[PDB]
Amino acid sequence: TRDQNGTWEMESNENFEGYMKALDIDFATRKIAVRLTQTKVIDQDGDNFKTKTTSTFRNLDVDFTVGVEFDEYTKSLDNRHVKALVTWEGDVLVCVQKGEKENRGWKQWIEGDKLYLELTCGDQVCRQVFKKK
Amino acid sequence: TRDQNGTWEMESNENFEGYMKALDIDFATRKIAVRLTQTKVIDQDGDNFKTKTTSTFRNLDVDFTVGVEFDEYTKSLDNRHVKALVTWEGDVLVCVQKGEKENRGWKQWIEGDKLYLELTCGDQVCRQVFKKK
Repeated sequence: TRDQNGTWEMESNENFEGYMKALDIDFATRKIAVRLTQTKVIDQDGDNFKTKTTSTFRNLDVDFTVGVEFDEYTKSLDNRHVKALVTWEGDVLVCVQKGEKENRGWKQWIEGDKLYLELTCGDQVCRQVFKKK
Repeated sequence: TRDQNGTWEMESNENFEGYMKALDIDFATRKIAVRLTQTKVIDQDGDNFKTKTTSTFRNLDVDFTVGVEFDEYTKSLDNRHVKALVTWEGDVLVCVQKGEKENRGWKQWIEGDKLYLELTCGDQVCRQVFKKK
């Protein structure tokens, strides 16, 4: 069939490394791209094609119980070991990540239809906002 | 509310760069990570949390008509200009990407519930397989 319409989820990707190297893509980018999975959306009308591609990586799950300190290896970021403790301050979920970095942690809370997450390390604050789907 | 259950899609991410730099994450990784959007799935039962996070990047759309040569800037890969021509060979969609690289192109076809995509550059072949969702 010539009908390639649909939403297509990558199951297999062989020698993406060699292909990217042949295209002179830098080592650091190749290290990251080989870990990604793609979803390809094809909208086809006769010989007219529109394709949309998204690349995704799944991070390690983070599971915890409030009030119970746990070991965290921060593989999605700097790959360090921290001892994390999550507590409630009112309706704000507060985490302290004890380790090499000073003032490392995060705070997470709900307002309206949105989730707020503030990440801290040293004097740096990152603010993320998520909408409920 | 302390109930943070749900699927949460990132709408905003401020100073992720400064945070990552504070964590000593390498330049090349930071260049990539600032472009990503996250989906956070929270499964919460009392003070028991399970969180799953996925990071995604959306690539540029690729639109074309079979038989009509078009200009392609390969932003998702090596950022080169090629003149791409897609033709049918039977039910196989064949693209030649004319430019600096020799033997650059791809072939795409359906078999059963799967889409096959073979990418070539020089002597390198990458084979991807997708399942229909």
